[PDB]
Amino acid sequence: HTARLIHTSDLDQETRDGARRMVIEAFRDFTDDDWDHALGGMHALISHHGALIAHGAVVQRRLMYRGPDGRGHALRCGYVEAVAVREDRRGDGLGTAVLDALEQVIRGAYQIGALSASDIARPMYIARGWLSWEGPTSVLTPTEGIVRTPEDDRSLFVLPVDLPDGLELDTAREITCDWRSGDPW
Amino acid sequence: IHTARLIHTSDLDQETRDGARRMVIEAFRDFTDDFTDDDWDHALGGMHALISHHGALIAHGAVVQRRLMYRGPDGRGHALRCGYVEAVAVREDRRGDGLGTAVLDALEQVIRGAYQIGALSASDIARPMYIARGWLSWEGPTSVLTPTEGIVRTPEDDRSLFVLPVDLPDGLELDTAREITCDWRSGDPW
Ligand SMILES: CC(C)(COP(=O)(O)OP(=O)(O)OC[C@H]1O[C@@H](n2cnc3c(N)ncnc32)[C@H](O)[C@@H]1OP(=O)(O)O)[C@@H](O)C(=O)NCCC(=O)NCCS
Ligand SMILES: CC(C)(COP(=O)(O)OP(=O)(O)OC[C@H]1O[C@@H](n2cnc3c(N)ncnc32)[C@H](O)[C@@H]1OP(=O)(O)O)[C@@H](O)C(=O)NCCC(=O)NCCS
Ligand SMILES: CN[C@@H]1[C@@H](O)[C@@H](O[C@@H]2[C@@H](O)[C@H](O[C@H]3OC(CN)=CC[C@H]3N)[C@@H](N)C[C@H]2N)OC[C@]1(C)O
Ligand SMILES: CN[C@@H]1[C@@H](O)[C@@H](O[C@@H]2[C@@H](O)[C@H](O[C@H]3OC(CN)=CC[C@H]3N)[C@@H](N)C[C@H]2N)OC[C@]1(C)O
Repeated sequence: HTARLIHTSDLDQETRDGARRMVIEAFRDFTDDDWDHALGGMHALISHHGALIAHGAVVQRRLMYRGPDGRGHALRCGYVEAVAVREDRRGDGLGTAVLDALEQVIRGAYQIGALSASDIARPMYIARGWLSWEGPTSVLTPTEGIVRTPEDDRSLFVLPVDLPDGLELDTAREITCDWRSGDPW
Repeated sequence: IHTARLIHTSDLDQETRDGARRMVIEAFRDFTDDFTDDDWDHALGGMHALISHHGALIAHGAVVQRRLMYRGPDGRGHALRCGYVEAVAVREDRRGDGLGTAVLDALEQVIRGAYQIGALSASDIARPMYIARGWLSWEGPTSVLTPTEGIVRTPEDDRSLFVLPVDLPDGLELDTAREITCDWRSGDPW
């Protein structure tokens, strides 16, 4: 099982519609906004006989972290969205293949990987070496400043790959994402 | 005719990345480079357009994903998915022969295929080229969404921005006289 990696702009609209239908069904809670969040980066795709059986995406965002010394960091983040395997093909390494391709993008292009894991996905990320975030989560809003996202506490994983020299993340500290509509994480 | 290759940052060999950075720095040339380490860093994370000829990188550009914050004339805020154009450059001795056009042709294919809006901050030099390709001059005040103050004006970026509205949400009126705000990053916000 190997995933193809393709930019959103190189994806035909029928394959985009097909990936979106496969992802909605795999979550059936996956909304229009959740799909919009998966656009603009690299998709990992696995098909069988022109049926999409696995998908994931990694999109560029800024993750804001303030160290104990008070210095702010706006990290180039590869954010993992719309990871899904068709129900009948689960427990066969398709998830592993999707994440191998998305982590290739994260390690090659970003300072840090981040995602907000569904309950069923948690064991996957733990086994791949992703760090659980235990500190409080927030979003930088345009009109209210930093606003706590308590519904997202205890859901975050990070993959520090190329942090600025001398920066080590304390996972008990606050972490902030950039503003978007729908679920910020 | 040269056609630019589109390559994600993650697919570039470190030797190719170092070469592209050195080519772009030289293209923008004091001992203080106009094109800085932060400017190169801003070009990372998205799709590069590369033109190579006989072992020389002769042209580069990149488009990276950002959020562009815009409040419409009805009071409603939008966080648009933006293809932001960085590090566009042609080696000096190859300028005026359509390489810059070929780079922007490739980057615009990315923007139109993946984003709601394109945006860039142009050298006063390059304003005619963007106007001719159908980019719109931003006339209103520019700002940056900071994590410690709120939206902070960026007056050094005023009358530098161009946008390419490719796929705005239904009923969004884009008025270029209004404020526009970028997401926060170190170095030049625009
Ligand atoms: C999450 C999901 C994509 C995983 O797909 P999958 O095909 O079941 O996953 P895989 O078989 O590739 O297994 C992924 C890895 O997790 C491991 N794993 C799975 N369940 C595990 C568990 N309970 N404990 C430890 N490891 C576990 C597997 O061993 C595998 O690692 P390995 O290849 O090293 O053995 C799938 O359950 C799904 O689509 N769910 C619905 C949509 C969803 O919630 N997605 C959220 C994405 S964050
Ligand atoms: C700006 C730059 C990328 C243009 O690339 P180029 O290959 O020289 O330009 P092209 O030949 O593709 O011409 C595209 C347009 O640029 C303009 N232009 C800019 N410099 C030009 C030059 N030296 N000769 C001819 N046209 C030039 C022309 O208006 C042209 O439109 P036209 O072909 O319809 O006449 C390039 O000259 C450069 O690297 N300069 C450094 C500044 C910079 O990097 N800006 C990037 C975005 S702000
Ligand atoms: C309360 N604790 C948590 C609970 O809130 C929830 O976390 C959500 C998480 O899945 C969401 O992301 C996944 O789901 C979808 C579809 N919605 C799209 C992308 C997927 N990566 C994220 N966008 C928002 C999180 N809040 O599940 C895990 C949890 C531990 O139970
Ligand atoms: C106030 N006057 C303005 C003046 O500040 C300047 O704008 C700058 C613009 O070039 C910069 O982008 C270019 O340069 C570099 C290297 N630095 C990288 C990518 C290039 N697209 C942008 N990052 C910041 C802008 N402030 O030129 C236009 C102007 C109107 O004259």
